[PDB]
Amino acid sequence: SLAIKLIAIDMDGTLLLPDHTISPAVKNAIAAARARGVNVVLTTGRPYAGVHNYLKELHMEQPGDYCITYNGALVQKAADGSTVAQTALSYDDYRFLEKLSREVGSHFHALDRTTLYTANRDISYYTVHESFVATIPLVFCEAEKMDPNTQFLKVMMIDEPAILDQAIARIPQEVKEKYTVLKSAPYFLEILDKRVNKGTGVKSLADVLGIKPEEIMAIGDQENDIAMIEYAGVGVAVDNAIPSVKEVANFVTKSNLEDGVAFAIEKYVLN
Ligand SMILES: [Cl-]
Ligand SMILES: [Mg+2]
Repeated sequence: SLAIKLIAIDMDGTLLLPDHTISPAVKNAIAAARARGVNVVLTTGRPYAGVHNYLKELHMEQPGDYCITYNGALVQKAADGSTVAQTALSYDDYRFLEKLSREVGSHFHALDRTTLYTANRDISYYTVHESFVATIPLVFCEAEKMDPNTQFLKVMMIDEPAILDQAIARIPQEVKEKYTVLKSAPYFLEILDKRVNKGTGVKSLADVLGIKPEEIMAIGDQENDIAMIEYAGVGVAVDNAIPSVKEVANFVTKSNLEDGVAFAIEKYVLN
């Protein structure tokens, strides 16, 4: 066996309590693993705007600290947010997916490196949620007035769960082949370029750093975490994970409410 050198950790439902804080147990386990030289990388659907305050809270400011944001469409240096890898959707892909959302009956919003956009005039509660909780500015703009050179890192279909699940059932299987289409919560569907996901993001960084899959632990809760939990040598699901994520995990740890991230770090790293 090999020791763990990198821990990839999802944020919502996994690192963070429901009030969006990091418990003292989880902050102390992450500090103990980084004091030993183990690299810890927050690996999330969120935009960077929703990550950089937590990087500073976790003292992820050293030259060898990274984060993976926008569901793997962006890999960054944590000290200053600079880009290490990017793959964006095109403008034609934005217009196709914006129209698809109106056919299948879901609200929709798009993100670039700094801003959250929607063409919905009745703005979903879950677009206000993303703007407020991920601390990212919100701009209303009609689809046909969007700048065609916007750099579309990810888009999302967001809605009440019953509306979003009805919408998912109406998406043709071809679209699910053409793009990365994965839920991150009952009310969020993440959509990005098919070349990128959290698994590709973790593998990109592991190859930059000379770290084998065997030396990686990944921790998550929802459908958009399955590929990184399968790629890692130690794939971990919190107890509040959906069933399909527990199925592919090596280990099911405690819920986020009971500090499952700290318990996993103690099991595979600190002990
Ligand atoms: Cl996520
Ligand atoms: Mg999550």
